[PDB]
Amino acid sequence: QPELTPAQRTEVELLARGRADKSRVLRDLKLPETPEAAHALLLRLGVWDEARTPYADRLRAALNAVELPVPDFDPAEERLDLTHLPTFAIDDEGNQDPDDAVGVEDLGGGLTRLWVHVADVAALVAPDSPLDLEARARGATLYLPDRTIGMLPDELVAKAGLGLHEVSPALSICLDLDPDGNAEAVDVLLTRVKVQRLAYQEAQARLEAGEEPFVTLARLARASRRLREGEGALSIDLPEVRVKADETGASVFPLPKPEMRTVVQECMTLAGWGTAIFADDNEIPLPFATQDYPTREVAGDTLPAMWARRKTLARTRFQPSPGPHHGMGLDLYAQATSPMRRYLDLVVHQQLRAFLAGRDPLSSKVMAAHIAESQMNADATRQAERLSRRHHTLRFIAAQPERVWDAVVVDRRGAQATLLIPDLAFDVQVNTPAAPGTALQVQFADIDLPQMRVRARSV
Repeated sequence: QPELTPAQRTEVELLARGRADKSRVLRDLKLPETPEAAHALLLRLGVWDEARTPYADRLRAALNAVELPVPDFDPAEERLDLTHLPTFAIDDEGNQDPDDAVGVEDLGGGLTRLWVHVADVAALVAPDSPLDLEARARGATLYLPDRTIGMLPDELVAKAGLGLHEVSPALSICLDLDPDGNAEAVDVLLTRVKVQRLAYQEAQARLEAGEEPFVTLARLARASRRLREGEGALSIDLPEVRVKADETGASVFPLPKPEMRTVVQECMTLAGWGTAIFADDNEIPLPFATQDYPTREVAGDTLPAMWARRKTLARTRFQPSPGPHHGMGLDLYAQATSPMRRYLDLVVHQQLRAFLAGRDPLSSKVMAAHIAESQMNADATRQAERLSRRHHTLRFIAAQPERVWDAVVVDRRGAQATLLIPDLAFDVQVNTPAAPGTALQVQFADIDLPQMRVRARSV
């Protein structure tokens, strides 16, 4: 009903974005002067549609693509050619920022060399560069359901991504593993590979048809997971979904997890462990990922079990010197396979690259510094992602008023049981009896986007 002038609209839009604290307009309309009330009013007046999300804005997370010039790879740099080896960058469907590729060589006597290649980002982003500083400012790439704001420029992703060109450079980690999962040698070096891209599902079909390197990969993965599971590593694999949005609306379909998906993960886990080792031997400081023992032990693999397991998790501390990680069942570990989307990973590559022929890496001092500076930014960026995935997931829910969803009481607290809707990877508070594991169909009551809340009835 009320009609705002452009000037007034911008004022309320500024309050909704959290760039302001008051609004004469809202006051006059006798509404709360809150980013949420402004958001609601804009929606109500049609100035904004339900597809807009102000969370990245409020959290002050960058929404502009980094516009810095990106240098080319040095063509004179010496790299080992592994372009003759079958290599696969296996991912989810839709993602277009290939960060890694796997491969395997039979060395004989049952010794198999695992190859994990990663985008050679450090070759284009030296520490302290405009690129570096900007990546530190963001802490990580922001994956919104309707767009992706990279931690680095798109052009960088373009020439650095694995398998975006018939051939591509890469920083690789290789592990010589015996049938029993023991590594006899870990190596880290600059290479050139020709990767072939595939979706997890596609790789799974090739695994079922018994093709290589898929089969071998699966074997080494089953071996590596069992060792870690002997050392106390536990699994927190809850249902996951994909949230996408466009002009047609918001979508939330479950994410397939074939065995092959778990395999590539274990391979990443391996490169990380393998890199923690290499770093330790050469005294190279890294943002080692450490984690203590959980609040308590929790038995089972049911949802209510993994759900609790996740809340019990001890914090993850990044430090210049190595340290155990119980959650994973590893003495030392580092994340080194996603330098194109996680800042800490990029640092690992700057460190490795520095040592790998050249000047000294960063000291534990400046190291702890960049870890601290980036994490803060990474926290904001990730919260922005969560808040937006929630926003669009709500839309999706709203576009199916009648629909009934399957849930399972995963946790409780008084007459209030918190159940999870697997297909939505969503969870809502609901009072009922049902015990931690009881399935019950739910029906959502009345979405409110601004407040971003929902109540549910046990249909």
